Amino acid sequence: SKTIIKNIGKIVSGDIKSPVLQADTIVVEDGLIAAIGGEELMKDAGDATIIDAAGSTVTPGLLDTHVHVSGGDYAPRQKTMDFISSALHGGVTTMISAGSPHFPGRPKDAAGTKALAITLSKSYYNARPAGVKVHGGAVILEKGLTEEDFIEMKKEGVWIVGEVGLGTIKNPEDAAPMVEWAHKHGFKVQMHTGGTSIPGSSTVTADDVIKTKPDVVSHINGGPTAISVQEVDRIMDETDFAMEIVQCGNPKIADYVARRAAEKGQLGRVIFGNDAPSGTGLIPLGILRNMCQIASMSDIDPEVAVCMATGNSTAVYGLNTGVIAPGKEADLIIMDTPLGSVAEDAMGAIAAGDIPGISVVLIDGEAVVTKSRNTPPAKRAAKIL
Amino acid sequence: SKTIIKNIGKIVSGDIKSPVLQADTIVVEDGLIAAIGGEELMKDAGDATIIDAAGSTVTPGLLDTHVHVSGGDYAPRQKTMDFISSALHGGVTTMISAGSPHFPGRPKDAAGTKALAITLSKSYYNARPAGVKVHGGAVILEKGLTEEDFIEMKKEGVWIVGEVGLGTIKNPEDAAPMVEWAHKHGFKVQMHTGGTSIPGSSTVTADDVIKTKPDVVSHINGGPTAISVQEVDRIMDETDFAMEIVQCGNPKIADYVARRAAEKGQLGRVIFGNDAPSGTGLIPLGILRNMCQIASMSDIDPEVAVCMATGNSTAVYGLNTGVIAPGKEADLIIMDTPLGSVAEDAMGAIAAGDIPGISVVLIDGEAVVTKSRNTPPAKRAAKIL
Amino acid sequence: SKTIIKNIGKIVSGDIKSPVLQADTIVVEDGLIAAIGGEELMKDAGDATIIDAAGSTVTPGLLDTHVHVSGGDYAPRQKTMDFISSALHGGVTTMISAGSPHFPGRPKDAAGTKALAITLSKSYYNARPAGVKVHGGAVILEKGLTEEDFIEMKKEGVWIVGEVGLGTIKNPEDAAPMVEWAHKHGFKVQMHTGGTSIPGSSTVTADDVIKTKPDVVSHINGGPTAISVQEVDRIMDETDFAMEIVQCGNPKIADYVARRAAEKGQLGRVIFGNDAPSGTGLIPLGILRNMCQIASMSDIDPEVAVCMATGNSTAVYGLNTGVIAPGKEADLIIMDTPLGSVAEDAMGAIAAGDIPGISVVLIDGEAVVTKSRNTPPAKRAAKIL
Amino acid sequence: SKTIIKNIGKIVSGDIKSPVLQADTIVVEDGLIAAIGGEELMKDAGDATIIDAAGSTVTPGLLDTHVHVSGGDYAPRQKTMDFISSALHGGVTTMISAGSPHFPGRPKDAAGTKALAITLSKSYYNARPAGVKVHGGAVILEKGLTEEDFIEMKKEGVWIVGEVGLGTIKNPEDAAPMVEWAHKHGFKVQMHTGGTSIPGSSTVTADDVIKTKPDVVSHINGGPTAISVQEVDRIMDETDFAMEIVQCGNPKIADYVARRAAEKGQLGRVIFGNDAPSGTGLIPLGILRNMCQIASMSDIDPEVAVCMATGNSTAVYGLNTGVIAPGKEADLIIMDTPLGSVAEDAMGAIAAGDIPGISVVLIDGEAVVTKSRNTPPAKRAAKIL
Ligand SMILES: [Cl-]
Ligand SMILES: [Cl-]
Ligand SMILES: [Cl-]
Ligand SMILES: [Cl-]
Ligand SMILES: [Fe+3]
Ligand SMILES: [Fe+3]
Ligand SMILES: [Fe+3]
Ligand SMILES: [Fe+3]
Ligand SMILES: [Zn+2]
Ligand SMILES: [Zn+2]
Ligand SMILES: [Zn+2]
Ligand SMILES: [Zn+2]
Repeated sequence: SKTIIKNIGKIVSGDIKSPVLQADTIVVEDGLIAAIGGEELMKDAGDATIIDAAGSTVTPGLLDTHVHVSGGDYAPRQKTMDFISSALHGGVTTMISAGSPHFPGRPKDAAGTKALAITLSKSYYNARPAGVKVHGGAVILEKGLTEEDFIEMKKEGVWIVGEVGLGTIKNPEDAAPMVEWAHKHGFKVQMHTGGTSIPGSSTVTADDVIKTKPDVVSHINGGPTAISVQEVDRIMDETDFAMEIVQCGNPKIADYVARRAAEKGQLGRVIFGNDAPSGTGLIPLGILRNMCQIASMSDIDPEVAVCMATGNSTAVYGLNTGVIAPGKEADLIIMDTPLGSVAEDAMGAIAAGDIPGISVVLIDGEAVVTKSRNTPPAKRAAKIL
Repeated sequence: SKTIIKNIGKIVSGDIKSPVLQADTIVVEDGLIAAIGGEELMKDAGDATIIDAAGSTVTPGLLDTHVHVSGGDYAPRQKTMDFISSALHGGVTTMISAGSPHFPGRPKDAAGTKALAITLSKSYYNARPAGVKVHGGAVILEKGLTEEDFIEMKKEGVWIVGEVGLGTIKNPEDAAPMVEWAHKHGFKVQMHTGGTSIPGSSTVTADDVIKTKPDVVSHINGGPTAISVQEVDRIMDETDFAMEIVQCGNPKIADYVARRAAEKGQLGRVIFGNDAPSGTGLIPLGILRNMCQIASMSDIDPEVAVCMATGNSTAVYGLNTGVIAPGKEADLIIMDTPLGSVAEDAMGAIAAGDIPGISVVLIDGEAVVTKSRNTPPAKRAAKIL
Repeated sequence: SKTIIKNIGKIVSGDIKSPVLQADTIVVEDGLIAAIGGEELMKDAGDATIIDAAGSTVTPGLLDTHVHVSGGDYAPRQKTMDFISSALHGGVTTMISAGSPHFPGRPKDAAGTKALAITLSKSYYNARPAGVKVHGGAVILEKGLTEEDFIEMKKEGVWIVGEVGLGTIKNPEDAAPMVEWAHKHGFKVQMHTGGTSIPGSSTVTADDVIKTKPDVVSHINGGPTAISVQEVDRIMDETDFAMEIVQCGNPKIADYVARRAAEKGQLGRVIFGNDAPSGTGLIPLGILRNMCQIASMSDIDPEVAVCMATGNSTAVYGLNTGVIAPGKEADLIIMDTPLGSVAEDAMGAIAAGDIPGISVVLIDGEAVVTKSRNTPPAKRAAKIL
Repeated sequence: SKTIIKNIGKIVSGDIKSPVLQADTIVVEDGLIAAIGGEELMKDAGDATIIDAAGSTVTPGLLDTHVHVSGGDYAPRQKTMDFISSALHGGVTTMISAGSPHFPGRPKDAAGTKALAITLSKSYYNARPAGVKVHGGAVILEKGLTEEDFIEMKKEGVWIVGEVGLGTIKNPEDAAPMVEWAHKHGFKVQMHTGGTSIPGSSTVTADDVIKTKPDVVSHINGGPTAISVQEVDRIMDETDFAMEIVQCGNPKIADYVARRAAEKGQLGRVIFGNDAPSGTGLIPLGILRNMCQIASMSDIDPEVAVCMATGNSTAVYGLNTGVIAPGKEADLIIMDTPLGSVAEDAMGAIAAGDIPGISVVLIDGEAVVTKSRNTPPAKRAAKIL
């Protein structure tokens, strides 16, 4: 099966190292990006499906690196149905679970936290809600977990540790040994960073992070309560861990992180999540909002903001997507400046603070959205011929 | 019925003329604020309910000036139950309907748009969801409405015109005459400002706004697509209309509006809404987020950010609330810096970009929240004795 | 637009005077039943859509004469989303509102009850949820309504009065004049019959019904509390009003009503509703269950039970549907005995107490269901070729 | 902690061996029934909570032995929120999971079905929705499960096998060995008995049941499609397994089973469930309706129908509740004839076919309902003094 997207005004690659591709044509074959170039690719198109981008912008499908899933497409935290479908219409094609703290009666012992992670991992792989690639089993560390539990979880398809600090495992002395077992058996590890619900140890320090050694510093701008700029500095300077900016966090610290990362050349490490469902709410346009806020308020190139939502995120998680390059999964968005925006194109809209209009979303090359029900309308909508 | 709130660390009034009150005790009598002062008000307490603010902050209950209600506490736009109850836990005690475009099969003729406005106006006055004061009937202007229709609507308790532009009445030549009739019969009038679903008339200009003469320029920072800075300049400089900053809008333009309003002495005109339910999502902490955003990013005193969410808004709508002053309705929040925040108090938290922890919320003096289920935890929680 | 259903094993007409049609082919043209006959009707089919009934049974689409709607497809009484599309998968193609007592903060004055009925009438005609024909505006009688109000409502498309007794109008002395105005202006009238919430007047008598003169005696078997058999006798014998058996009512009295009506030649007056959403629940297979219950427990022929759910109901309401006859609206079900049933066909299943499997549902000739998501599976499924 | 219920007009025990207790006073101590008797028990009450039954009826809290839970209080099958809370208002204080077929993306391998059962078992014991005792982890048998899997599940608190036939284990030849392992390690076993979704083997026979050896013959009257009377007779006569009559099943077969069980002395084996959520709907008054239907249509004493909903069910599952006897868990309903009913008391109402009014529900002696939101109003309401 073959699909060609033609007449592309701008291709944003999602790769921070070279964020724009000098090409106007993308060929998709058997769910993968096959070729990127010019009109020469249209000869020998055969019976391909043709999508006319009508001069608009193609980006990778967005990742939300911080979703609190609990099974299927219902969110108990805010009593919301169909929230994953809604996020897809905001461009989100892959979701990473940050753990399931809202699972009703969440099992908090070692066997229970394990069984829940296994359940959610298998269930989301069995059924992609609205076609979204949900990596749904992110184990919450609890006292009593052994190395064999991590071996068992890996056997059953679990490969993510959810926010360290959500369970009974909180201080680095207890966390580090488990994080070590996790890493030894192929897990990616997240860590809650910011204000906590405990009057004793109310915040999370750089030393905590440094000693625990997560792959991802979760909500570095707070969830929603932020760590100090002093601790931000130490995390940025003393580690190479991913620095996750979340929509449901502190915008001042988000700006600080973005600006300092630009100063220090650390933008490749910045990844976007929602941290929702949460007390804040549920925001299907959350990742686009992150991109618009960072680009429009923190003086980051909109193409680089796209990388923060896409390739930066898949780089940390080791996924074969989030980047427009041959061999990568064909998860793609066709978007434009929205009607009435001062901006001439999608990247211009992002830089101006306007959420772009999404026309088409592909997952594995298949059209799963042909007009977003959530974004404002694209000025130039893609047409599937 | 009498309630006394004692041991208050800071009183934020909601009145931009004097944002802080140098007092530590508040007396509530028969649903109204009766006295503001020192410990002398504790004399002859009697059977009064005593609330210990534990050295934290008292503000007015927040207004959301831009809610798209549709009956009760269910939002079809994002398939969300109990969203008003949720907003209450983010401090929202009064909501203004911006109209009901999501009402299923929304009647779009003159008789139908009127009937729906009357229905929702009466229904929300009959049943306050979770105790929230919802002004739920905001008529959407459609072709065929007469002055008599406005007289009838006023008789039946309707006094708000929802975002002009949501219905078939769009251009100023059609809108102006109806807004005249509305204003003649005691209505407050809202107007959609920014990008629209119309390709031909893609944006709403300042000329449109100046000609139509609404009381409120709805989502001046876009819903979510913003007008140009040049059009913002003109609305700010050529009118005295309220300028509504919404959570589901352009953050760059929100910053521009706030900073320019500060330079031009127009901060009293700025009011906060969510513009939700919408494509963006549903954000019960949305008004708090507006406050933190404007305070931490636009260099606005957090006390004045409170005014934008409270007294500025009730001033525009002529409501006897949103201000801590004798004779005003006793809608009050007790809040603090959240656990782990670098800030020492609630106002400090807001200026730092951290959502404050809400402990207690009163509506008409009655405790409707005793611990927020949505905000981070307050460092010092108020206790009802 | 033309559709032909061929290879029909049994046609059940919905007309109690002739419950079975000796034919095996139905032609639908422009949303209406055009012809019923044999294979000759297949000649020169041309571009026609062909549906192979696979030797199974065709019946009219079912009516639910007692639905408590409140706008769109959400039911606040039991916090249920998409209940109307669910009922469609139980074969329900038309719904009659019995009033909207669950509308949150339901307006209870004359002007409010009017405004709500107009709103719901218009909204449901604007948007058929899942394609279902919902007659959604059934005014609840309240003190203060005048004849001019009924004139206004009729002008705006309202033609139903909901259960008399749901509002402040309760006793026959107050009700009779209003019902008189209703009937004068072309309204159909329902009346609550059974146990009430008032300790003083705890029940409804035949005298009440005789004096009030509704078209439909709502929930004659109770909603859920039944009137006595003595009162049932008088309603059956002293009036010609429709006798509505509801799913959410008393099964002993349902049986009594069915058996006595058979004895007295009054089966044409028996009509089926759910009386849901209600305290009992929400039962999308409710009308089918009524048919199965009456056929299997009350010794009523299954074909006559079909009439009670279809033609008996549309006759009372004067709707051009519910009967398989030329010129009637092409609302049709193709159904069969369910897998594993002792019965050999759909009617046999109903008589045996087994809910039939629904394969196809047409509304105005368009396929809105091609396999029921709610019924057990049909042994022989219809196929659209 | 002590509670006394006084002024009771009738006590229905839930014990089929002695269905009525000739007493008017019940003492509850530390969550258990302490004593049953007369006025003498009111002596030296002290600080005991006193509940005045107002001359109405006390029964045990009802069981629903066939609930398809899937985590928390949301039901995906019918998109219903808060269904367990709703069932509590229908008197349901204990639920038995029949398995979780509706879990989104339900894991179907051995490891996954195990993980899911462990998760649900633990989660429902951690958090009782609305106070309801949910036995939530009922494993669905899948090919690949071993005796060791059952040892592991038992260790983690799982003790129920959900309907045999929901998963890849369908043939009695495959099921019997697994059911043996379950019984060896303390499990109670359910078995789907009725029409299936496999055309090849479309039903379940008595021989299937005899070979499999479940504890409960699930939905003996169909789910919703019934087995034949021929198979019913043999199950009744050749096994001593529990015969579950479900609300979402065939009423003719329900009547056949109840009547034949009365003739054969087998009423102690009859237990009640809903089989919901299901295609039929969600019926919070479903257990009450079961009692009303069997008492009013099948000539079963209403006190015996209560046993079928209570003590019969807890006997099968080995639970220390369902019966008013000293030492049993204090799960109790106070109920009456509903307003307007021909019946003078609660049992009379059930026999008459009228759902009784529930005033108070206790779980572990704690008042979880003080007025049912779902049943009609009790004539005489209990009052906590
Ligand atoms: Cl969190
Ligand atoms: Cl809008
Ligand atoms: Cl009712
Ligand atoms: Cl089932
Ligand atoms: Fe966190
Ligand atoms: Fe707008
Ligand atoms: Fe009724
Ligand atoms: Fe079953
Ligand atoms: Zn989180
Ligand atoms: Zn709006
Ligand atoms: Zn009713
Ligand atoms: Zn079942």
